[PDB]
Amino acid sequence: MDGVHDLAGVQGFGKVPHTVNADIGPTFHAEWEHLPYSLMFAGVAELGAFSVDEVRYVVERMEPRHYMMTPYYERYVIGVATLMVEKGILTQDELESLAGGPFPLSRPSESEGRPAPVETTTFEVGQRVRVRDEYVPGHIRMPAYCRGRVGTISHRTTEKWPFPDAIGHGRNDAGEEPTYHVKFAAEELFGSDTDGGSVVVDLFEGYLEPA
Amino acid sequence: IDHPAQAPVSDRAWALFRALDGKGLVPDGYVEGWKKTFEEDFSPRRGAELVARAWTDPEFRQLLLTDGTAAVAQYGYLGPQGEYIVAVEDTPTLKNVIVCSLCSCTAWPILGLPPTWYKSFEYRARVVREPRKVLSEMGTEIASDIEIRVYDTTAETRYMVLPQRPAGTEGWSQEQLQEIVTKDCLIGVAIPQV
Ligand SMILES: [Fe+3]
Ligand SMILES: [Zn+2]
Repeated sequence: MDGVHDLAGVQGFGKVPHTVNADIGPTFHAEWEHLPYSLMFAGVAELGAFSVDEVRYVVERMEPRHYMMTPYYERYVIGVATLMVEKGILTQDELESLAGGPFPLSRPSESEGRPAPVETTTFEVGQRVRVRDEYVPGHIRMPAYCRGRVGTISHRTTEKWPFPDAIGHGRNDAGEEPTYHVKFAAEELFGSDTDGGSVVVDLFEGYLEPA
Repeated sequence: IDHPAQAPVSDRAWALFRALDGKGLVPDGYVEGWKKTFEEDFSPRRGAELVARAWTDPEFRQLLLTDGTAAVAQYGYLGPQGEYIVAVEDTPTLKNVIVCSLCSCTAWPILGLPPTWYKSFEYRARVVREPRKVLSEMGTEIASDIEIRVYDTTAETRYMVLPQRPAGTEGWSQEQLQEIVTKDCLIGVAIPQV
């Protein structure tokens, strides 16, 4: 999904709020901040209600201005709450009564997702591949800066995982695929408007094609 | 003629919890237990130990670079969001930096939970395109002739940078060497200093 969350390459942002090795203080700076990761694991691991991929996608489904104005831990409170409601575990009403106020949720999914490709290519380290120039309205773990671009595989995982585009929508056809570390020259991705050297992206097999 | 509202976040957060726990859905002590883990077990001190061992043990360094999961498994430091580990090595001509441009993906069990600056839109947008400028602003100057490689954590691999051992650490024990390996050295934005 070509949403506002796909930020890499966006211009206009100012300084990163950090000097190296500055004291970061505690893990949690506010008393509710541990709740979104805890309750996400309760849903994944205790209730078996949704997968981690579904949590990434529901945060991508927040309305774009609401995503942009919400701090990180709060996006996961809204995210996990939306999946409880969508999964029929909670209702928005009871959340608002307990919150004593409006609890807006993420927007409904506009896509049913896509199955894992039935037939794919195993690639080898050192091979040149292209990231498929494809547009996917549901969840996908391909940042738009590398769509259609050319790079070299530097690693193939020894492990395999369900395809994000299917499991991030709770589909039963997610299969499993290895992913590949694909190295891109910085100028392949941002022409002369970059000061870096190379970018490595970890891409599922189904996103790639030879050449 | 043709002419969002939210309760305070703390009230929404506690409401979500109270709604689940009421319904018998949250185990006793479950949330508190996770808070402890996130606070106490997921630690950049673990990543620093893996770096001081690689710096003093060439064979362990090669294992960390060829099968990072096996090398972390020797210490038992694998865990949620740190199940498939790949270590990336800095050399005299190459500086590696990690980001999750799409959200925040971090090797939790060995680097600790991501700091707020790593999760910022500023870091997520800018470090993939102008990593030399971003690191310079944060206080790390990388000479023009050193390649910078950014690893964008987009799938299940969780990364840790293996920085260069500084000059001047000759005869240093592993305990002394662990001390100069900070959280920021492991993300790739700081260079370890003597
Ligand atoms: Fe992430
Ligand atoms: Zn009007």
